[PDB]
Amino acid sequence: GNNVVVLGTQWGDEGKGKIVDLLTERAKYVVRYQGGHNAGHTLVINGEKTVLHLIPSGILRENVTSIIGNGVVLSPAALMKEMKELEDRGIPVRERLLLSEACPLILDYHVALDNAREKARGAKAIGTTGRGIGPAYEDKVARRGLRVGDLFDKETFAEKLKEVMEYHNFQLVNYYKAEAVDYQKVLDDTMAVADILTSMVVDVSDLLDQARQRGDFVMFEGAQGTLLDIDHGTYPYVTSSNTTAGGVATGSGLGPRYVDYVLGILKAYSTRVGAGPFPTELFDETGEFLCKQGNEFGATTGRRRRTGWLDTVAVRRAVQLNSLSGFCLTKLDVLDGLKEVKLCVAYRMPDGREVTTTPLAADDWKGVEPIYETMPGWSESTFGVKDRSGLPQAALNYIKRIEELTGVPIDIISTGPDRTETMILRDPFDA
Amino acid sequence: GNNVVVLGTQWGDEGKGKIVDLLTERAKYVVRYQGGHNAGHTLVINGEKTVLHLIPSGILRENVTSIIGNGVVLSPAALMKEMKELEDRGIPVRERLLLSEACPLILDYHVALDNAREKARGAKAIGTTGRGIGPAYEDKVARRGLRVGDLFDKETFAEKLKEVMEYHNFQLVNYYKAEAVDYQKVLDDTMAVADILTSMVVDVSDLLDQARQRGDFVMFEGAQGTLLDIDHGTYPYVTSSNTTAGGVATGSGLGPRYVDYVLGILKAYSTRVGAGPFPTELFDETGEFLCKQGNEFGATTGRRRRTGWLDTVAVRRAVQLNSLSGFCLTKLDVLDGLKEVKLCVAYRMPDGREVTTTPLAADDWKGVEPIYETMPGWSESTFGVKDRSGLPQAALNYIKRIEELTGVPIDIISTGPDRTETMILRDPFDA
Ligand SMILES: O=c1[nH]cnc2c1ncn2[C@@H]1O[C@H](COP(=O)(O)O)[C@@H](O)[C@H]1O
Ligand SMILES: O=c1[nH]cnc2c1ncn2[C@@H]1O[C@H](COP(=O)(O)O)[C@@H](O)[C@H]1O
Ligand SMILES: O=CN(O)CC(=O)O
Ligand SMILES: O=CN(O)CC(=O)O
Ligand SMILES: [Mg+2]
Ligand SMILES: [Mg+2]
Repeated sequence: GNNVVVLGTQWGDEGKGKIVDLLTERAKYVVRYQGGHNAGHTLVINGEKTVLHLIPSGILRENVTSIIGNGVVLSPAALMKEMKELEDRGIPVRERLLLSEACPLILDYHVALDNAREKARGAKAIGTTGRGIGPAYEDKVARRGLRVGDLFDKETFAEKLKEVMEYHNFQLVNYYKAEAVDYQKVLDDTMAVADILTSMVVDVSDLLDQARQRGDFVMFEGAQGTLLDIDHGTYPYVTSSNTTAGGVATGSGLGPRYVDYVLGILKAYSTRVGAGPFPTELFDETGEFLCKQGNEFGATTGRRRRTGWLDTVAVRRAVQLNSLSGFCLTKLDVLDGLKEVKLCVAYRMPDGREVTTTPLAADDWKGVEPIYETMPGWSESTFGVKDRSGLPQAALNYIKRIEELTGVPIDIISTGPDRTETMILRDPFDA
Repeated sequence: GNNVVVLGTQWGDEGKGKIVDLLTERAKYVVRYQGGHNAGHTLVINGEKTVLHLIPSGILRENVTSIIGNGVVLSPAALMKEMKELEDRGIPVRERLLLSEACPLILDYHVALDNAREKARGAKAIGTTGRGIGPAYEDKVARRGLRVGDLFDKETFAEKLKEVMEYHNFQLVNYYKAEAVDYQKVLDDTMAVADILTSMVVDVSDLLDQARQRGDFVMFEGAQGTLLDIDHGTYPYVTSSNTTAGGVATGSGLGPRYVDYVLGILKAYSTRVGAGPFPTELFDETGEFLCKQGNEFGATTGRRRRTGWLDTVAVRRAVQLNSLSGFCLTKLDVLDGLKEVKLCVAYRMPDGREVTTTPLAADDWKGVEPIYETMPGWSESTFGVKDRSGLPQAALNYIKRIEELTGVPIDIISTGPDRTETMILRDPFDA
């Protein structure tokens, strides 16, 4: 279909960036609809690596107009930093990136608050990325936060900013007993980038409606993953935005009925960065192996990511919440050389019940235990394989089992970081 | 189609309650996906009036299971108050209402904060309903708010509540210099209703997935309206939730690809309660006439609603954002006896440009002027008319013009408050 959504079926870090970059070859637009610079998408072409955070993953393509939709919490500093870096590498960001005037703005005080709140939670800290995502959304929802459209009147913006920072500073100093963020510095740093940022502003929803009517191929790029959803995730150990497919329409302005295909990116095993329930977590040599082999460190914080087995119970919630059309299996090659491989097929509740559904809030995951189906591993190297026939039968089996367990076809398989180490069984734009 | 969404194409108060109640005759479920008790839906059967706020509008039907989805901010007090009232009138709420454990909880401190913030904004006050909606969402998004699922452990809930109220109380007393809300009272009032409330809890997304697979008729009932959207509305003069169709999936957990029909409720003229831009606002005798004839006072606050002409520019944004399938024209009879009737067809921007698109944030609506198309009125009474032929040609024309201007068919026309004073040209469940 024309409008293809690419999102994380687990807890983020499933490999969305690589897949957006890969599939945008025929796209006219790529849209970010939620999150901020907490995301960290890694693209690799001919061995050249690009790590994006706030900038959409279709930026390496001349033919694609990259869009940062209204759902996105925008940090002017993060933007300017990424733009320069990309520009210095020959990518003309200004020329191919558009942005929504509806996007809430992430300023330094948001990082202060984010830092204060995590400190205040002590050992019950969420393990957020320390980018001010949470506080930006709070301000958005309270209806006091600053948006891109406010920068269009530098005079009133200054006034509005003084008010908000006056607000937050009282709390930072008097309640949290932390350093106050200086108004002037924020005003100075922000006014130094306003013209560039305001030049990329576009009416994204109106633009998307027109593209829909023309039949342009559009790609919506998700940040984070399903179980980190603000509503449906393992609350409060979640991100502040709806990472699920409903955030596409709320975060871009495209009508919900215009989603033609939702591709769920599914990593061959599971990972989590930050605190939160995680049934299939592995603390043994296998967990270590998965981390080392999959180079599991957050592209944004460098934090070591918790590893474990693929969880079909959790993934089934993802199928459900997102109305998945197909999956893209990623990092399968990381499983090379394992004697056996395990898929969680059900949960053993603390009361003794065996369930195939997931708890909602973090608390309700307390003593939940994973029930597995152990399958044979494979010694053959799957790395960079571009065709199924190059996959060993054990590997093909693992694939089929995941499909059976979920009822959703694995349409694409990624065998390495590079754009080409991939096999597309079915193209979402053709489906 | 099986899953029909009913929402407000304007600024809320378009007549959604009556339409949900009307169309649920064949429905298995009715779901609220956003808002709280700020909404005020009025049902009228055989002259008997029911005003709902938090309870879904399919509650007068034995065959329909009413659902309050996760997107909804839930006030235990509001619930218990409505339940009793309905129960006393022979409607067994407990038996036909289910609710999400994901729903954030609205407690007294949220109303305190809501009151404090509006006072603090002085004359720039949003004109919120004073129900704590905003603060509940802030807490949700910050990841510190209490949800229905927390009530499942009365011990830890008490602890969690002490923390949050400790948090908010510091600000209420030290920053706002307002009365502190007592922890014990909140704990007492909440613990007095926990068993009833926890008894209605269900896994709504899992339930909705199963209904989808069976082919059950589902109705999603929207609160507020499009231009009050937290993202796309006339920010900051908006409500804190996405009132647009994308909130259906985020607020219920149903996959976005499962919306089969979106019915936009469109009132024959416009109204707004609370502050905010409003191009076609009428401050003349005609505005008065519209208020009196349409009994325009908020079903929740009793506040007089600002009136004006139907705005096709604004309504076109609604079409776009929600992927409208058809409209339901409401209160047409309120226009009876007008010499002439006006439809805004474009905007005259402050710089001189004539535009057919709407500004985003409130500020950008500053000196925008409405450009009209004046059509003949009608002296004939349209009240209670159940068939087109009973409509005068002028009235039929007004209808057709709205369709031409928007490109969306008016599938249902309401001619009075009663469930029957309606003509269904096309049924969303059949479409
Ligand atoms: O893009 C990401 N990938 C994976 N986990 C993430 C990502 N962004 C945030 N998280 C996790 O989401 C939670 C909240 O972080 P926040 O998004 O900084 O507020 C923490 O568990 C983070 O580690
Ligand atoms: O259900 C409603 N109908 C119409 N306007 C509403 C409704 N709920 C809230 N508003 C308006 O939305 C804005 C914010 O109010 P809040 O929803 O109390 O936070 C104010 O303009 C309210 O008057
Ligand atoms: O790619 C994003 N990361 O995994 C988030 C982090 O580093 O915390
Ligand atoms: O039906 C809801 N109202 O119009 C809101 C209010 O009374 O303010
Ligand atoms: Mg990442
Ligand atoms: Mg109402």
